[PDB]
Amino acid sequence: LVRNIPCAVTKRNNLRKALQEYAAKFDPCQCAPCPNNGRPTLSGTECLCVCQSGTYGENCEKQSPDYKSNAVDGQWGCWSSWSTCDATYKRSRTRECNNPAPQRGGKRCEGEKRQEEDCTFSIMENNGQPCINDDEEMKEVDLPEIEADSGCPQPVPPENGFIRNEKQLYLVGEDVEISCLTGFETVGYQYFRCLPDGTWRQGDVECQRTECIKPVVQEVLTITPFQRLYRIGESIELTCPKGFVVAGPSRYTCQGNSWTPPISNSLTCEK
Amino acid sequence: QEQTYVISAPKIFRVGASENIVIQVYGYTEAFDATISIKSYPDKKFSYSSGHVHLSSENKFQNSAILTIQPKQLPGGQNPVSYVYLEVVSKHFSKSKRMPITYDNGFLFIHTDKPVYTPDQSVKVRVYSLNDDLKPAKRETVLTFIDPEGSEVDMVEEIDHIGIISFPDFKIPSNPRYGMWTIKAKYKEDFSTTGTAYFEVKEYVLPHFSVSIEPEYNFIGYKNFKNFEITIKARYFYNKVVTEADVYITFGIREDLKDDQKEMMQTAMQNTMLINGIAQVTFDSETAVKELSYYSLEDLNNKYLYIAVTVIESTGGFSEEAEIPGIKYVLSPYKLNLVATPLFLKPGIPYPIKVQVKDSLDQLVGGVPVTLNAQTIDVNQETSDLDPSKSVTRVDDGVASFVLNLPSGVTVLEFNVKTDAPDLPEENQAREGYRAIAYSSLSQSYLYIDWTDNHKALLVGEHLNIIVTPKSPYIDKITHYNYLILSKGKIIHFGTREKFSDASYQSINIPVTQNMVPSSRLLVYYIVTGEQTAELVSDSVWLNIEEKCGNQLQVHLSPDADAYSPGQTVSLNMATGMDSWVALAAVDSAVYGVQRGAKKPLERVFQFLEKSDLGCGAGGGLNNANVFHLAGLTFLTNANADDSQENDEPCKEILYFPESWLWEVHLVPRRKQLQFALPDSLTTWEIQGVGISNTGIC
Amino acid sequence: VGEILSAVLSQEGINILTHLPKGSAEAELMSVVPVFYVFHYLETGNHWNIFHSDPLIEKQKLKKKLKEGMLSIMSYRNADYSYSVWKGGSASTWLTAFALRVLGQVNKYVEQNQNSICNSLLWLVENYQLDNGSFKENSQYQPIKLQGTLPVEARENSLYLTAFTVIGIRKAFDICPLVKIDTALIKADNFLLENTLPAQSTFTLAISAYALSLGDKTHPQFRSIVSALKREALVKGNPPIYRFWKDNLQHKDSSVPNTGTARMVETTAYALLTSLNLKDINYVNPVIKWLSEEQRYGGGFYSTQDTINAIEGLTEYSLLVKQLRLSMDIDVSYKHKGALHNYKMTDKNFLGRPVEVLLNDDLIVSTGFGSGLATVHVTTVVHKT
Amino acid sequence: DEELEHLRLLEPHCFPLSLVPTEFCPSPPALKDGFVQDEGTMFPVGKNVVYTCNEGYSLIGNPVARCGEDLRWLVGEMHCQKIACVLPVLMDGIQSHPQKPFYTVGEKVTVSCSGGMSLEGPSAFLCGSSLKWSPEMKNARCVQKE
Amino acid sequence: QSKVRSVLRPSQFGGQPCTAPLVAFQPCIPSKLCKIEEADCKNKFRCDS
Repeated sequence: LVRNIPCAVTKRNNLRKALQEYAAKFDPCQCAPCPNNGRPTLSGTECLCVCQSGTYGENCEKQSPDYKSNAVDGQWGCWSSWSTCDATYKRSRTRECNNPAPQRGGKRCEGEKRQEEDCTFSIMENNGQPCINDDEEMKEVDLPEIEADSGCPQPVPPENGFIRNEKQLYLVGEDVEISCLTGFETVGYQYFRCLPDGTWRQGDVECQRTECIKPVVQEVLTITPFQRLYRIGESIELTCPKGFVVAGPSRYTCQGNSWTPPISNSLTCEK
Repeated sequence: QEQTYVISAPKIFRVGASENIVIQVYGYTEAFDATISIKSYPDKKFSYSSGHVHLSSENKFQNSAILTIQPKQLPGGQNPVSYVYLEVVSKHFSKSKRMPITYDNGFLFIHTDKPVYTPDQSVKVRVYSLNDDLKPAKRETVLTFIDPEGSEVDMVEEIDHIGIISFPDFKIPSNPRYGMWTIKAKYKEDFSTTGTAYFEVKEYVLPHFSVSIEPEYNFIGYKNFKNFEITIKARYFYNKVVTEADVYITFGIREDLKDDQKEMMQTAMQNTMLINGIAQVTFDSETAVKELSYYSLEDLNNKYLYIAVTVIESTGGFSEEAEIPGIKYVLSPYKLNLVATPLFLKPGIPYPIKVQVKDSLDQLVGGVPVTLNAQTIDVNQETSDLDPSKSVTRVDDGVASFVLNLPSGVTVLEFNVKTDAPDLPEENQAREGYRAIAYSSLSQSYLYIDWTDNHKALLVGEHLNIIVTPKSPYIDKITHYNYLILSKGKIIHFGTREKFSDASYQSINIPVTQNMVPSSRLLVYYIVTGEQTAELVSDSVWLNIEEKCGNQLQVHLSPDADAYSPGQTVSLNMATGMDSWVALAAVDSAVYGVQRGAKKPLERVFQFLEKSDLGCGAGGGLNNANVFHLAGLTFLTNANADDSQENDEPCKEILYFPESWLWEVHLVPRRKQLQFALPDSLTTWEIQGVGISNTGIC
Repeated sequence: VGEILSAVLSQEGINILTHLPKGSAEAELMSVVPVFYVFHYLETGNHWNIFHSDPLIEKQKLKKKLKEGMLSIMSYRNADYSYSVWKGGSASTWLTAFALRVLGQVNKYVEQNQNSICNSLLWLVENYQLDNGSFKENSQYQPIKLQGTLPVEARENSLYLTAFTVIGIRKAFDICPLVKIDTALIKADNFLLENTLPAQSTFTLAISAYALSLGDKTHPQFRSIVSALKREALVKGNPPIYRFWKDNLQHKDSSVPNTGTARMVETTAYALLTSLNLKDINYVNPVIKWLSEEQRYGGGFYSTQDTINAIEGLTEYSLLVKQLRLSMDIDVSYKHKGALHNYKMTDKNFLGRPVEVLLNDDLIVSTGFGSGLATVHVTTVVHKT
Repeated sequence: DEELEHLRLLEPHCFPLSLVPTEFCPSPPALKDGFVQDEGTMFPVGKNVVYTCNEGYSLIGNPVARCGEDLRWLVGEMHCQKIACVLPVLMDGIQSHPQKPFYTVGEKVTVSCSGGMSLEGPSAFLCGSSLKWSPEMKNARCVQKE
Repeated sequence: QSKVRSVLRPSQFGGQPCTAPLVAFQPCIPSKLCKIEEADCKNKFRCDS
């Protein structure tokens, strides 16, 4: 029920922990068994017996003429302590169900004798619990800031460029450094100066092409991949070395403009 | 609840300041000690300061502790300490309250030898550096020049030995960006005060003559729209009129005081001859605009008349350009505001109201007629009205003063003030209205300061004489009332004022002291504990004090004339009330001519010292806690009050040919004479001395 | 560097030093593997310059336990330099790449016979590389959920395994750069770059992002995958105070550490590691703030993977923060003449006064190893006809 | 016995009070050309005191001392620097006429060079800070010729 | 700050009750500040409660 309050998740997990401990401390398992298979119950620090119908007196000590049954029902003993983590890092604990032992046809204990928990270990330094709520997730879809500081938004880099030091908002006079993707190299002034007006002072920089990346292909291969990057000038063989027949040209080479072949298509050989 | 206490403290502790904390206890008759301490928060573990104070009948159970949070004792590091515990302990009580602390001790004034520099000049700069007590801070200062790009350019730290920090000259970088450079000064270490100044780095020649454009007033309405007289005057900086010149006037319809398409009015571009240095002109908006543009009326132009003026000497090679950036075309020219008006009633005291009238592009309009009408609400909403009083604003102050005789039944007053502008309807003569609320005493146990609207500034060393009347059901029990005098954050004076046998009470007779000179705030309070319940009762008033310098440094040249002559050897005499440092700067008056209205560097420095006043408004308050809070105090009491409910928005109520030389700092041991040759410029040298001593800046 | 958001393991990392029994069923491996990571973390910082309290200062004994660990893991190496969950078990490529990762990470601190690394690498390449589906796993008959994750099974299981193996190889190929291992990295990186972008699962997206971040940090496909990941991110606050990644709603059940929280922590730590490799501190910071609040993922860690990856990420982040600390005496000198200026750049004095460079010389600017990051600008002003 | 201290610490007004301090430091240590600007006897444990220099001096370092629980004054490094300039920097033996060990801020030093020799330097300069002349007397030459 | 103890056995069958208090509390001065937040439940009407 700890569901719609400030810090609801924190207090909920605290109260789970709490209820564990509290059970452990005040479970009626630690009472002496009630007579006439009454149920012990532990209100605070006194055990009270709840009597079966046909048993009466303050602690069920005496029984009506019809309560001939002498069967002793096997109420649970207290859980043993958690065992040391096993070969699968599970701890387990067991309660014999001996308190009293079922006798003369008395019922066996209903709950499972044994419980198992994974050993799970807290390694971070503890500041104390944060206040955490069920509302505390939002995506990209969060609202923009007012940005009244008017510090510049992240600029659009040149094509084949990327922003080295991405930030959501740049203070006035921050350098944002453009850099070029693998095929490309910054020639010029790669830096934009965020002006107090929020204009960028677009730097005199362009990413020339120096390299060509190993091309995408329509096939599992139809290629020999000598390199990840092939210099401007070098060449490549799209090839189907056996059985399959070429359905496209073979030799291709890096011009700095672009790949001469089609990007969308390859030899489409039969493999 | 007979035994009660008030400990009164500045609303915020300044780090490194000495905070005078005053304790009053009521109903005790045995003497006892209390200790007042400042302890680290929340742990109370470190006692930053502690003061032991004896409360006894000759004290009259009133005493104070001088507590100081030394800056290096706070832990510092990544997090500043935002809070501290003020604690009191005695035989009879203990209480502790979380007090805010501020790392903001003292004042940095950046003095730049000129407002304007060409490139290749070095900007000589020095910082005057004052403690929260207005004493030489002796703190090293980090001084940061920001190019109008906003890029950090330079940082220089200089030891403060004197309260004057003569930084090295900052050579303008060999390719500056023109326009408004910024200088930021910060104390290097703990205190995080800031100073800021601006200088414009610009390609300029010193103008030869001060062309002055002096419109009759800064707005155009139905009166003026047909006819708007505007006066040109030009004087040389040696102050002799430009005996003849050709004046060129050009006009534009400027939509905003912004870089714009000015839509220049060739219909109105005009020539006149500067007869003996003056040329009266008038612009007719009708013929100008209708003849050139669609706009038939200022109903279409709630905008600005741009005007630019070229004066050419007509018999000489000099020419100077002057501008007004824009004169507001307006349907409704004026707005009211209150000045020094508490908006709090003192039932049975004449309620002074003061409205200033401001125009658009505000200046004090001086002579506008004003009428005030109000509704008076008595207890149980028993509503009534007052006849609409009229007053003309004071010509040299803009203030229409009013006084309303209020019956002692008034619970709230709400009053409206409107411009009886003869040339307008009310639909354009703007109008305003305000709520004024009574003190809301719970017991009806009121206290009033009978301050007779003495907004005229008080004179240092004169005796104050403020009548105070604790009108209360239990005046039988109110033996005495307490007063506190506040100046900046500090409780500078505190005391007690007996009930005479007649049940008159002593006036506040204390002399106004030199530590009060910017301003002061008087707060007056008593606890009366009638029946079994205490009420803290309090009032405060704003005290306007003369800006009398403590050292009163005065500077004059020994010879005197209409004019000295180029290169004339002259003696500068500096005479002072006390030993003082004095910093001298001569600049050519022309340099301000580079600009329109270039303010002298240390204009209104007392109006900057005033910003350490923690209170706001002219005094009064909604409630005892509100009275203390608006006075800039806070308190510990068991008398059924606390001001933790009193949080509010920030409060904005209003109440050789050198260009510069003589850039020198001297010890003037009460008198000193300089000798120097006046440079060859045929100009008025504005020579500014700034004194620094153990009594602050003059 | 800005805000150094500082987060650390507790001295309760004695829990990791003194870990759960070194038993059968790979419990030994779970015991010793984290010890390498914790040793690395302690190496990467003041922890063996100073402990204020509860010292883990006996780094000699810690190194002994470390090398006894490396022994115990090398025990798991089969005949032909595969690893197996058991001395006689089915050769597992997953386990082998895991071992290789470990050994590469630790070879910076304990020298170990690189020939075994070469042999196990070329085994993993030559026997189990296949096109599009690199490093396809040989049946181990079961996911050992205590050591592996539980991947997504229907699809991108192969993208998961390729990512894992590429990570391992990138951690170990540096100590045996045999050419065909580079060819295999080209193959696997290309397959990841092509297959990953329409990611089904944030977990896989994350891990493969990481793996590619070890590789071509600047490939356009990589940057696309990154730009995706960065949008799968979930946050709190108008400026994010916390940032993390979750998928399949494996978060509703975070009250106790479990496979769901384990997976969430895994995918977050991969995202974090990625970012770090991008050196994106502003991004990283709220992820370190999330990762350091145990409650947000159920308290402790669950399984090995989450734990190791979290320790790794805190290590890296520490490292990064150090590397960014500005301390850089920058020489500027003319080519044919004397020195011109010496900017003693420090975080106290990060600002270089504009220096006039009016002489006609070719102009050199240089610095030592120094520390941190600076940018030097020369403006040339000239009059053109 | 948990009552004996803890509630007396938390609510000291509720028990027989003992407000006058019992442990005192000695006098603050002396300062060269300065003094503790304070009541010279009242030194309870934990009291702060602050030093200041005599006229003509500036207190370098930390002015503040604290009476420790050891009854020793914890005090930082501090020194009274004189306000006056150090000597002009005589790199070329320049004949500074008004020679002094120290020169008041704003005091004008006048300087020349040996006859037949001629200062490449200003003949006069004013002290501005205790370690800084205006102009900056870092350097001036003498050997030049008229 | 709280303090706690445990029943080593409960009273029952009319035995002597656990007359002493089972949990104790003492005033203390915190070393740290609170980080709890207002509900601030967006659009939903915040009762005075």
